[PDB]
Amino acid sequence: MKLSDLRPNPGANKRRKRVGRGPGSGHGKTATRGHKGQKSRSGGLKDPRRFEGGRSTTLMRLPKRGMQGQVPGEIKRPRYQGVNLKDLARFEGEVTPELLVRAGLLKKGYRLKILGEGEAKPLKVVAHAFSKSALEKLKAAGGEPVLLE
Amino acid sequence: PRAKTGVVRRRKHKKILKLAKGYWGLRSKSFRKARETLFAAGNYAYAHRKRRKRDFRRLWIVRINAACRQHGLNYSTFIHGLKKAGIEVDRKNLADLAVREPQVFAELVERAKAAQ
Amino acid sequence: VYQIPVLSPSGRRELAADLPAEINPHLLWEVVRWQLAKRRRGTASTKTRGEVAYSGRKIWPQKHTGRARHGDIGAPIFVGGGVVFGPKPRDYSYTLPKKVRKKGLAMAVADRAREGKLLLVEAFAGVNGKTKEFLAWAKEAGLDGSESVLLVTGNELVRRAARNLPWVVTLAPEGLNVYDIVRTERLVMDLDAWEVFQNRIG
Amino acid sequence: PKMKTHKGAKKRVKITASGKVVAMKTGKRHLNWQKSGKEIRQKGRKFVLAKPEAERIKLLLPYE
RNA sequence: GGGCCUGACUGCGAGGCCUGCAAGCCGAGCAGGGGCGAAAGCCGGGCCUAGUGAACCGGUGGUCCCGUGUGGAAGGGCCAU
RNA sequence: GGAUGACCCCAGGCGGUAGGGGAGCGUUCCCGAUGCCGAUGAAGGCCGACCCGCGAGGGCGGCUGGAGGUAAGGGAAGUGC
RNA sequence: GUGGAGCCUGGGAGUGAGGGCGCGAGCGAUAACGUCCGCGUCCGAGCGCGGGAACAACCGAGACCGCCAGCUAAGGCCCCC
RNA sequence: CUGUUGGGAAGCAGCGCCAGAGAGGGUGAAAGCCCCGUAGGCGAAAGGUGGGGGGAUAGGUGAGGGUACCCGAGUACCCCGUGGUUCGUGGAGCCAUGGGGGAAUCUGGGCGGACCACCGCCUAAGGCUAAGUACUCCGGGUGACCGAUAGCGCACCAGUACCGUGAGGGAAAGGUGAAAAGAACCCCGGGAGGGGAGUGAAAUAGAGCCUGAAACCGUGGGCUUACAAGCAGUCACGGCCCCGAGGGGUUGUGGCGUGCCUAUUGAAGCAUGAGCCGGCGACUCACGGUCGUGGGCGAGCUUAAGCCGUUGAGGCGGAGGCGUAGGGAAACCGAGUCCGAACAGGGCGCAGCGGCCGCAAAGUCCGCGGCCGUGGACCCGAAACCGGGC
RNA sequence: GGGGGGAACCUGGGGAACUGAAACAUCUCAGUACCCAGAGGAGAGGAAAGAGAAAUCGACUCCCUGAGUAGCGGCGAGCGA
Ligand SMILES: [Mg+2]
Ligand SMILES: [Mg+2]
Ligand SMILES: [Mg+2]
Ligand SMILES: [Mg+2]
Ligand SMILES: [Mg+2]
Ligand SMILES: [Mg+2]
Ligand SMILES: [Mg+2]
Ligand SMILES: [Mg+2]
Ligand SMILES: [Mg+2]
Ligand SMILES: [Mg+2]
Ligand SMILES: [Mg+2]
Ligand SMILES: [Mg+2]
Ligand SMILES: [Mg+2]
Ligand SMILES: [Mg+2]
Ligand SMILES: [Mg+2]
Ligand SMILES: [Mg+2]
Ligand SMILES: [Mg+2]
Ligand SMILES: [Mg+2]
Ligand SMILES: [Mg+2]
Ligand SMILES: [Mg+2]
Ligand SMILES: [Mg+2]
Ligand SMILES: [Mg+2]
Ligand SMILES: [Mg+2]
Ligand SMILES: [Mg+2]
Ligand SMILES: [Mg+2]
Ligand SMILES: [Mg+2]
Ligand SMILES: [Mg+2]
Ligand SMILES: [Mg+2]
Ligand SMILES: [Mg+2]
Ligand SMILES: [Mg+2]
Ligand SMILES: [Mg+2]
Ligand SMILES: [Mg+2]
Ligand SMILES: [Mg+2]
Ligand SMILES: [Mg+2]
Ligand SMILES: [Mg+2]
Ligand SMILES: [Mg+2]
Ligand SMILES: [Mg+2]
Ligand SMILES: [Mg+2]
Ligand SMILES: [Mg+2]
Ligand SMILES: [Mg+2]
Ligand SMILES: [Mg+2]
Ligand SMILES: [Mg+2]
Ligand SMILES: [Mg+2]
Ligand SMILES: [Mg+2]
Ligand SMILES: [Mg+2]
Ligand SMILES: [Mg+2]
Ligand SMILES: [Mg+2]
Ligand SMILES: [Mg+2]
Ligand SMILES: [Mg+2]
Ligand SMILES: [Mg+2]
Ligand SMILES: [Mg+2]
Ligand SMILES: [Mg+2]
Ligand SMILES: [Mg+2]
Ligand SMILES: [Mg+2]
Ligand SMILES: [Mg+2]
Ligand SMILES: [Mg+2]
Ligand SMILES: [Mg+2]
Ligand SMILES: [Mg+2]
Ligand SMILES: [Mg+2]
Ligand SMILES: [Mg+2]
Ligand SMILES: [Mg+2]
Ligand SMILES: [Mg+2]
Ligand SMILES: [Mg+2]
Ligand SMILES: [Mg+2]
Ligand SMILES: [Mg+2]
Ligand SMILES: [Mg+2]
Ligand SMILES: [Mg+2]
Ligand SMILES: [Mg+2]
Ligand SMILES: [Mg+2]
Ligand SMILES: [Mg+2]
Ligand SMILES: [Mg+2]
Ligand SMILES: [Mg+2]
Ligand SMILES: [Mg+2]
Ligand SMILES: [Mg+2]
Ligand SMILES: [Mg+2]
Ligand SMILES: [Mg+2]
Ligand SMILES: [Mg+2]
Ligand SMILES: [Mg+2]
Ligand SMILES: [Mg+2]
Ligand SMILES: [Mg+2]
Ligand SMILES: [Mg+2]
Ligand SMILES: [Mg+2]
Ligand SMILES: [Mg+2]
Ligand SMILES: [Mg+2]
Ligand SMILES: [Mg+2]
Ligand SMILES: [Mg+2]
Ligand SMILES: [Mg+2]
Ligand SMILES: [Mg+2]
Ligand SMILES: [Mg+2]
Ligand SMILES: [Mg+2]
Ligand SMILES: [Mg+2]
Ligand SMILES: [Mg+2]
Ligand SMILES: [Mg+2]
Ligand SMILES: [Mg+2]
Ligand SMILES: [Mg+2]
Ligand SMILES: [Mg+2]
Ligand SMILES: [Mg+2]
Ligand SMILES: [Mg+2]
Ligand SMILES: [Mg+2]
Ligand SMILES: [Mg+2]
Ligand SMILES: [Mg+2]
Ligand SMILES: [Mg+2]
Ligand SMILES: [Mg+2]
Ligand SMILES: [Mg+2]
Ligand SMILES: [Mg+2]
Ligand SMILES: [Mg+2]
Ligand SMILES: [Mg+2]
Ligand SMILES: [Mg+2]
Ligand SMILES: [Mg+2]
Ligand SMILES: [Mg+2]
Ligand SMILES: [Mg+2]
Ligand SMILES: [Mg+2]
Ligand SMILES: [Mg+2]
Ligand SMILES: [Mg+2]
Ligand SMILES: [Mg+2]
Ligand SMILES: [Mg+2]
Ligand SMILES: [Mg+2]
Ligand SMILES: [Mg+2]
Ligand SMILES: [Mg+2]
Ligand SMILES: [Mg+2]
Ligand SMILES: [Mg+2]
Ligand SMILES: [Mg+2]
Ligand SMILES: [Mg+2]
Ligand SMILES: [Mg+2]
Ligand SMILES: [Mg+2]
Ligand SMILES: [Mg+2]
Ligand SMILES: [Mg+2]
Ligand SMILES: [Mg+2]
Ligand SMILES: [Mg+2]
Ligand SMILES: [Mg+2]
Ligand SMILES: [Mg+2]
Ligand SMILES: [Mg+2]
Ligand SMILES: [Mg+2]
Ligand SMILES: [Mg+2]
Ligand SMILES: [Mg+2]
Ligand SMILES: [Mg+2]
Ligand SMILES: [Mg+2]
Ligand SMILES: [Mg+2]
Ligand SMILES: [Mg+2]
Ligand SMILES: [Mg+2]
Ligand SMILES: [Mg+2]
Ligand SMILES: [Mg+2]
Ligand SMILES: [Mg+2]
Ligand SMILES: [Mg+2]
Ligand SMILES: [Mg+2]
Ligand SMILES: [Mg+2]
Ligand SMILES: [Mg+2]
Ligand SMILES: [Mg+2]
Ligand SMILES: [Mg+2]
Ligand SMILES: [Mg+2]
Ligand SMILES: [Mg+2]
Ligand SMILES: [Mg+2]
Ligand SMILES: [Mg+2]
Ligand SMILES: [Mg+2]
Ligand SMILES: [Mg+2]
Ligand SMILES: [Mg+2]
Ligand SMILES: [Mg+2]
Ligand SMILES: [Mg+2]
Ligand SMILES: [Mg+2]
Ligand SMILES: [Mg+2]
Ligand SMILES: [Mg+2]
Ligand SMILES: [Mg+2]
Ligand SMILES: [Mg+2]
Ligand SMILES: [Mg+2]
Ligand SMILES: [Mg+2]
Ligand SMILES: [Mg+2]
Ligand SMILES: [Mg+2]
Ligand SMILES: [Mg+2]
Ligand SMILES: [Mg+2]
Ligand SMILES: [Mg+2]
Ligand SMILES: [Mg+2]
Ligand SMILES: [Mg+2]
Ligand SMILES: [Mg+2]
Ligand SMILES: [Mg+2]
Ligand SMILES: [Mg+2]
Ligand SMILES: [Mg+2]
Ligand SMILES: [Mg+2]
Ligand SMILES: [Mg+2]
Ligand SMILES: [Mg+2]
Ligand SMILES: [Mg+2]
Ligand SMILES: [Mg+2]
Ligand SMILES: [Mg+2]
Ligand SMILES: [Mg+2]
Ligand SMILES: [Mg+2]
Ligand SMILES: [Mg+2]
Ligand SMILES: [Mg+2]
Ligand SMILES: [Mg+2]
Ligand SMILES: [Mg+2]
Ligand SMILES: [Mg+2]
Ligand SMILES: [Mg+2]
Ligand SMILES: [Mg+2]
Ligand SMILES: [Mg+2]
Ligand SMILES: [Mg+2]
Ligand SMILES: [Mg+2]
Ligand SMILES: [Mg+2]
Ligand SMILES: [Mg+2]
Ligand SMILES: [Mg+2]
Ligand SMILES: [Mg+2]
Ligand SMILES: [Mg+2]
Ligand SMILES: [Mg+2]
Ligand SMILES: [Mg+2]
Ligand SMILES: [Mg+2]
Ligand SMILES: [Mg+2]
Ligand SMILES: [Mg+2]
Ligand SMILES: [Mg+2]
Ligand SMILES: [Mg+2]
Ligand SMILES: [Mg+2]
Ligand SMILES: [Mg+2]
Ligand SMILES: [Mg+2]
Ligand SMILES: [Mg+2]
Ligand SMILES: [Mg+2]
Ligand SMILES: [Mg+2]
Ligand SMILES: [Mg+2]
Ligand SMILES: [Mg+2]
Ligand SMILES: [Mg+2]
Ligand SMILES: [Mg+2]
Ligand SMILES: [Mg+2]
Ligand SMILES: [Mg+2]
Ligand SMILES: [Mg+2]
Ligand SMILES: [Mg+2]
Ligand SMILES: [Mg+2]
Ligand SMILES: [Mg+2]
Ligand SMILES: [Mg+2]
Ligand SMILES: [Mg+2]
Ligand SMILES: [Mg+2]
Ligand SMILES: [Mg+2]
Ligand SMILES: [Mg+2]
Ligand SMILES: [Mg+2]
Ligand SMILES: [Mg+2]
Ligand SMILES: [Mg+2]
Ligand SMILES: [Mg+2]
Ligand SMILES: [Mg+2]
Ligand SMILES: [Mg+2]
Ligand SMILES: [Mg+2]
Ligand SMILES: [Mg+2]
Ligand SMILES: [Mg+2]
Ligand SMILES: [Mg+2]
Ligand SMILES: [Mg+2]
Ligand SMILES: [Mg+2]
Ligand SMILES: [Mg+2]
Ligand SMILES: [Mg+2]
Ligand SMILES: [Mg+2]
Ligand SMILES: [Mg+2]
Ligand SMILES: [Mg+2]
Ligand SMILES: [Mg+2]
Ligand SMILES: [Mg+2]
Ligand SMILES: [Mg+2]
Ligand SMILES: [Mg+2]
Ligand SMILES: [Mg+2]
Ligand SMILES: [Mg+2]
Ligand SMILES: [Mg+2]
Ligand SMILES: [Mg+2]
Ligand SMILES: [Mg+2]
Ligand SMILES: [Mg+2]
Ligand SMILES: [Mg+2]
Ligand SMILES: [Mg+2]
Ligand SMILES: [Mg+2]
Ligand SMILES: [Mg+2]
Ligand SMILES: [Mg+2]
Ligand SMILES: [Mg+2]
Ligand SMILES: [Mg+2]
Ligand SMILES: [Mg+2]
Ligand SMILES: [Mg+2]
Ligand SMILES: [Mg+2]
Ligand SMILES: [Mg+2]
Ligand SMILES: [Mg+2]
Ligand SMILES: [Mg+2]
Ligand SMILES: [Mg+2]
Ligand SMILES: [Mg+2]
Ligand SMILES: [Mg+2]
Ligand SMILES: [Mg+2]
Ligand SMILES: [Mg+2]
Ligand SMILES: [Mg+2]
Ligand SMILES: [Mg+2]
Ligand SMILES: [Mg+2]
Ligand SMILES: [Mg+2]
Ligand SMILES: [Mg+2]
Ligand SMILES: [Mg+2]
Ligand SMILES: [Mg+2]
Ligand SMILES: [Mg+2]
Ligand SMILES: [Mg+2]
Ligand SMILES: [Mg+2]
Ligand SMILES: [Mg+2]
Ligand SMILES: [Mg+2]
Ligand SMILES: [Mg+2]
Ligand SMILES: [Mg+2]
């Protein structure tokens, strides 16, 4: 195979749309913008995601809800990410938070809490928390729940 | 990289100007006036092909008529008669006959008078 | 999988290794495109109407002169003004996925193998830096130079010998790359090189 | 520059698991003495936004 | 017209009217604890269609949800107005 | 029909502003290229009633010109008045 | 009833100055090339074609290209024609 | 090196040769080996530098017990007025400080977001301190950077000419030929200019010089036009002229026929723009986002800065980001959760294809495309506002 | 010893408006433009009366990430560790 035989697949590199380039292009004169108005101008309209022509916006007529919090901001507390038993089936022997960090199941600086979707496998799993059903299933399946603080 | 106009535009104007050869004043000399003249010439052309088919038929008709009234009837009666007879020689050909072959045309006249 | 010729004084033996058999023409393109694009310099520049030398004065009044209204002569509409949306410096580089590069490297070699064009050599006889020495050795291995060769070895003196040739491109094995593979009609690798090519693909 | 979350949206609204947009119902912030218990009770629930106005709001929360 | 009463309910709501949105409207039925009735049943204000104001900011009663090292507190959230 | 753009047969649709979509032409630049066209004449300029293409265009030939030009296939834009 | 029909999910719009005509009303004076609605139509975008002397919207009719062929539509058939 | 063509070899032919050098520029055309270079190497008496190597010098160095001498003052601290911080008076701390009041020296004092206690952290009111970072007047290297309307305002004697009282504004203008061989001399002319001669491969390469387009002006030739009514054309026919059952040019007669663009309900319109020609001139890029698409991997996907290598060679780097679980204001629980007394009722959530292999796919990464957000964001155009100067 | 100059870069002392909020005044533009003073091949900063929950870290500067997060906000436009 040689250099001249290198090709993108059909569809992989598509040509751009060029407006304002003659009658026959189908994009001439107004450059697909229509006639006059704010939208046709360089600069265009206000952020259509929010603005509605001056009347109170949809978003701003809805009521706020709940704690937003105050300066000095967030209150540092321990955080829990759950991982299911089904996610644990791939391992053997012992599973601990750091292992499930490596396997890319649990995110760093998060505390492990085992949840109950899936089956239980007779492992010695070490966490900071278990759900009621995960506790039963895992105790029932010959595994060994181990609690950290 | 920069792509100046360079050679391309001149070649587009020339294409047009050549097409405009023969037109009066700036119409063969200025690129802009040629293009205006050529839009007209193009719609005139298209239309006149259509119109030419009519124009000739109207001449064929006038001609058939003169050679019909030499035998005592009009085009309208003539065309009726040929129609009843089942003679399907077109007006283009009837006309050549009416001038080039007047005996043969007189015969056609005969049949049309018979057919009604 | 693939059967690769190996040159020795003990003869033309054969070597066995597993390079992918079905080769992806789009994937090799995506590697080369990337290789060649990140090498770009991005040093084309132009000046906007604010970067141009003239002043901001309104050349003549808005109304009543009988001329077109203009502001300053930095406007792109003036000959001598700034250019609209011209290039500024640009970085054409981007991070092609590592696994993609790896497959591309595998397939590139595999392609030349399927072609019967891949050749592994044990050593390089008497070539000790002089080009005419390489040419000797070349002949002994079938390299007249009717076919362009990518020579991959860690032996500097071999590279320095073979380098000035029109039909030879030279690489240390850590420099193996698919644009260089595709460019050339024949692949010639020291065993030492083939080992490190092996490490990079597994 | 990377876009900024519209905070007044973040404080009013939520993107559910499938990408619906949910808000508290309007109309019992006050003036409630003459409203029925049915008015009040129903207005305590969340509702789901019409497709068009909901699709606008999700765009203002591009990091949720 | 009279008697007894407070359903001018609490927790919900199948399903629809209307409708660009947001609103507006009608609602059987299950549960809590009641009213009238022997009962069948009716009752989530008024024969009906007007009597009204989204959000922001704050007041007030409750709740005991958060509380910036910790125990409280300050201040906020939630239900009600 | 053949079997998947090989071409053939049959049938229907094909006015069009805003605008949506599809397919192409050309200009500058990069890979192809230590190659290839080029003083037996590069580019550009002036002709042509000739050839190919629906068209944008692409050839070919004569004159001018006197040193550059650049393919198949791909890449990128200061790309068409 | 297989149609450039219909429904569902998404990407891209433009438009948010209409106008004539027919019919049904309000306004005006059983005035306006007047004004405001309803149903329809054409022009808009069919200022391409035939008829109406000439003429966007009245009548005829929806222009893919070519033909020195044929039948009709409105309207015409004394001469212009 | 020889031959051949050519004004000229570097082209073509023949036979060689170098290469750690076949990057590139030149030479009468297109040269590895003719020149300048390139690979690889060598070089400073003098001045500058010297962060590296060496050496000196300043400076640096104990443990208990006692004592309670010292440990940065209009300072800490409190109150008033402000600024800084993400913090706009907010529960408003912290750092700084214009005013007022005004300490202590370790059993002292500041901080951990009002405050208090407990528990920790830290040592205010003196000074200095490389490197890692920023910039580009200057020198060099490299371009999918420009090529004389471009590129800096200036390729040229440009911040010039010119304009302005001044601050300040601010141009135009490159090309003979390989070599001046830049045309002796004669002829017409006052000169300019030309005609010969001459040079040159070429002189419509003659210096008002490469190419030499178009508007525009002229000479010559064919056809045509003075009873004709016109968006200038077109269709038909005939005459004349040219090139050789056909074409080209011209136009007498006949038919038909309301410029282009813009803006509009509607323009030939007596509505806008345009004297004509040439060149310049308007939908882009970065980072996010959202759909679609081409591929890599897949309960996983992917690196950023940096480090190493190359000198158009790629690799490393897992910090972090997205995804794998949701519900709730939150505590919290979790295939559920929220509301509720509820095991009620609801809201928002939860569950591939074929014979272990393949195939597909969540998701994610990169390329490409449409559109959105932030930037001046399709180009041109205000009247104005503010700062510093004149 | 000082004075004065230097394209940008740096610190410090002063410090706008158009514009954005589809009006505008808090807010934005922005401590930007600009003025001034001083530095220097750099400048600033720098050896904890620090961070802030780690029972932890350990001068400062600079890049990546944290993160458009925490928060700030006529809780508007936006601002933003
Ligand atoms: Mg592209
Ligand atoms: Mg397209
Ligand atoms: Mg444009
Ligand atoms: Mg076009
Ligand atoms: Mg289109
Ligand atoms: Mg269109
Ligand atoms: Mg426009
Ligand atoms: Mg648009
Ligand atoms: Mg427009
Ligand atoms: Mg419009
Ligand atoms: Mg317009
Ligand atoms: Mg309009
Ligand atoms: Mg519009
Ligand atoms: Mg307008
Ligand atoms: Mg505009
Ligand atoms: Mg603008
Ligand atoms: Mg605007
Ligand atoms: Mg209003
Ligand atoms: Mg939050
Ligand atoms: Mg803080
Ligand atoms: Mg066990
Ligand atoms: Mg040009
Ligand atoms: Mg141009
Ligand atoms: Mg041109
Ligand atoms: Mg053109
Ligand atoms: Mg041309
Ligand atoms: Mg052309
Ligand atoms: Mg003519
Ligand atoms: Mg003329
Ligand atoms: Mg003329
Ligand atoms: Mg002319
Ligand atoms: Mg026709
Ligand atoms: Mg016609
Ligand atoms: Mg007809
Ligand atoms: Mg008669
Ligand atoms: Mg008949
Ligand atoms: Mg007939
Ligand atoms: Mg580039
Ligand atoms: Mg670039
Ligand atoms: Mg520039
Ligand atoms: Mg520029
Ligand atoms: Mg300026
Ligand atoms: Mg300037
Ligand atoms: Mg200037
Ligand atoms: Mg200036
Ligand atoms: Mg200015
Ligand atoms: Mg000004
Ligand atoms: Mg000025
Ligand atoms: Mg005026
Ligand atoms: Mg004028
Ligand atoms: Mg003028
Ligand atoms: Mg003017
Ligand atoms: Mg002006
Ligand atoms: Mg201007
Ligand atoms: Mg101006
Ligand atoms: Mg200017
Ligand atoms: Mg300007
Ligand atoms: Mg310029
Ligand atoms: Mg200039
Ligand atoms: Mg310039
Ligand atoms: Mg420009
Ligand atoms: Mg621009
Ligand atoms: Mg501009
Ligand atoms: Mg740009
Ligand atoms: Mg850059
Ligand atoms: Mg890009
Ligand atoms: Mg990059
Ligand atoms: Mg090669
Ligand atoms: Mg080579
Ligand atoms: Mg409410
Ligand atoms: Mg309210
Ligand atoms: Mg409330
Ligand atoms: Mg309240
Ligand atoms: Mg009531
Ligand atoms: Mg009630
Ligand atoms: Mg009530
Ligand atoms: Mg309630
Ligand atoms: Mg995030
Ligand atoms: Mg998430
Ligand atoms: Mg009782
Ligand atoms: Mg419902
Ligand atoms: Mg609704
Ligand atoms: Mg209502
Ligand atoms: Mg009861
Ligand atoms: Mg009872
Ligand atoms: Mg009930
Ligand atoms: Mg009543
Ligand atoms: Mg009532
Ligand atoms: Mg109400
Ligand atoms: Mg408000
Ligand atoms: Mg408001
Ligand atoms: Mg409140
Ligand atoms: Mg608590
Ligand atoms: Mg506390
Ligand atoms: Mg206590
Ligand atoms: Mg507590
Ligand atoms: Mg208490
Ligand atoms: Mg409270
Ligand atoms: Mg409280
Ligand atoms: Mg309430
Ligand atoms: Mg057909
Ligand atoms: Mg079709
Ligand atoms: Mg069409
Ligand atoms: Mg299509
Ligand atoms: Mg072009
Ligand atoms: Mg193209
Ligand atoms: Mg160029
Ligand atoms: Mg280039
Ligand atoms: Mg090349
Ligand atoms: Mg070349
Ligand atoms: Mg040749
Ligand atoms: Mg020659
Ligand atoms: Mg020639
Ligand atoms: Mg070319
Ligand atoms: Mg070129
Ligand atoms: Mg051509
Ligand atoms: Mg030529
Ligand atoms: Mg050359
Ligand atoms: Mg090319
Ligand atoms: Mg090509
Ligand atoms: Mg390629
Ligand atoms: Mg341009
Ligand atoms: Mg249709
Ligand atoms: Mg349709
Ligand atoms: Mg269908
Ligand atoms: Mg689009
Ligand atoms: Mg569009
Ligand atoms: Mg719109
Ligand atoms: Mg519109
Ligand atoms: Mg109107
Ligand atoms: Mg309207
Ligand atoms: Mg209307
Ligand atoms: Mg209508
Ligand atoms: Mg009319
Ligand atoms: Mg009638
Ligand atoms: Mg009527
Ligand atoms: Mg009415
Ligand atoms: Mg009357
Ligand atoms: Mg009207
Ligand atoms: Mg009327
Ligand atoms: Mg009327
Ligand atoms: Mg109508
Ligand atoms: Mg219109
Ligand atoms: Mg019509
Ligand atoms: Mg229509
Ligand atoms: Mg007529
Ligand atoms: Mg008509
Ligand atoms: Mg008519
Ligand atoms: Mg019509
Ligand atoms: Mg049709
Ligand atoms: Mg034919
Ligand atoms: Mg008939
Ligand atoms: Mg009739
Ligand atoms: Mg008549
Ligand atoms: Mg007649
Ligand atoms: Mg010779
Ligand atoms: Mg020779
Ligand atoms: Mg040779
Ligand atoms: Mg080299
Ligand atoms: Mg070279
Ligand atoms: Mg060279
Ligand atoms: Mg020469
Ligand atoms: Mg050559
Ligand atoms: Mg060459
Ligand atoms: Mg050379
Ligand atoms: Mg060297
Ligand atoms: Mg050297
Ligand atoms: Mg001691
Ligand atoms: Mg003491
Ligand atoms: Mg101290
Ligand atoms: Mg002191
Ligand atoms: Mg304090
Ligand atoms: Mg204070
Ligand atoms: Mg402040
Ligand atoms: Mg607050
Ligand atoms: Mg504060
Ligand atoms: Mg404190
Ligand atoms: Mg203080
Ligand atoms: Mg003070
Ligand atoms: Mg004390
Ligand atoms: Mg103490
Ligand atoms: Mg303090
Ligand atoms: Mg602290
Ligand atoms: Mg605290
Ligand atoms: Mg501390
Ligand atoms: Mg200091
Ligand atoms: Mg150091
Ligand atoms: Mg320093
Ligand atoms: Mg430094
Ligand atoms: Mg430089
Ligand atoms: Mg060039
Ligand atoms: Mg020039
Ligand atoms: Mg210039
Ligand atoms: Mg030029
Ligand atoms: Mg210069
Ligand atoms: Mg000068
Ligand atoms: Mg003056
Ligand atoms: Mg002066
Ligand atoms: Mg000035
Ligand atoms: Mg100028
Ligand atoms: Mg100049
Ligand atoms: Mg020359
Ligand atoms: Mg010269
Ligand atoms: Mg003389
Ligand atoms: Mg004389
Ligand atoms: Mg003379
Ligand atoms: Mg003379
Ligand atoms: Mg002479
Ligand atoms: Mg001679
Ligand atoms: Mg010659
Ligand atoms: Mg010539
Ligand atoms: Mg010449
Ligand atoms: Mg000249
Ligand atoms: Mg030359
Ligand atoms: Mg010349
Ligand atoms: Mg000339
Ligand atoms: Mg000329
Ligand atoms: Mg003449
Ligand atoms: Mg007469
Ligand atoms: Mg006459
Ligand atoms: Mg007339
Ligand atoms: Mg005729
Ligand atoms: Mg003729
Ligand atoms: Mg002829
Ligand atoms: Mg005529
Ligand atoms: Mg007409
Ligand atoms: Mg007319
Ligand atoms: Mg008309
Ligand atoms: Mg036009
Ligand atoms: Mg136009
Ligand atoms: Mg116009
Ligand atoms: Mg207008
Ligand atoms: Mg108008
Ligand atoms: Mg009007
Ligand atoms: Mg007119
Ligand atoms: Mg006129
Ligand atoms: Mg006017
Ligand atoms: Mg006009
Ligand atoms: Mg106007
Ligand atoms: Mg003028
Ligand atoms: Mg003219
Ligand atoms: Mg022009
Ligand atoms: Mg775009
Ligand atoms: Mg993608
Ligand atoms: Mg991959
Ligand atoms: Mg993120
Ligand atoms: Mg549930
Ligand atoms: Mg459900
Ligand atoms: Mg796959
Ligand atoms: Mg994928
Ligand atoms: Mg995209
Ligand atoms: Mg588009
Ligand atoms: Mg979009
Ligand atoms: Mg901007
Ligand atoms: Mg822009
Ligand atoms: Mg844009
Ligand atoms: Mg302006
Ligand atoms: Mg003024
Ligand atoms: Mg004012
Ligand atoms: Mg003023
Ligand atoms: Mg001033
Ligand atoms: Mg002043
Ligand atoms: Mg000084
Ligand atoms: Mg100084
Ligand atoms: Mg400052
Ligand atoms: Mg000072
Ligand atoms: Mg200040
Ligand atoms: Mg001021
Ligand atoms: Mg302001
Ligand atoms: Mg602005
Ligand atoms: Mg804005
Ligand atoms: Mg404003
Ligand atoms: Mg505004
Ligand atoms: Mg105003
Ligand atoms: Mg303002
Ligand atoms: Mg702004
Ligand atoms: Mg500020
Ligand atoms: Mg400052
Ligand atoms: Mg500045
Ligand atoms: Mg100084
Ligand atoms: Mg430095
Ligand atoms: Mg310092
Ligand atoms: Mg210290
Ligand atoms: Mg994060
Ligand atoms: Mg808010
Ligand atoms: Mg700020």
